[PDB]
Amino acid sequence: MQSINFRTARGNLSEVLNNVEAGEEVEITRRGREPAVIVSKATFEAYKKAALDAE
Repeated sequence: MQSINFRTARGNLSEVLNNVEAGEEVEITRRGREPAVIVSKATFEAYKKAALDAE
């Protein structure tokens, strides 16, 4: 699941990364605070990398 509150993220990070590796983009939302996204490093490094232009 790609939406997970703060309490559900830390309370279960073990499973959280397991499914990230697998690899879901998991979103860690907090009460009043901006939303986050935990995605596998391997993958974001590629999102980031494609960011290329114009070479």
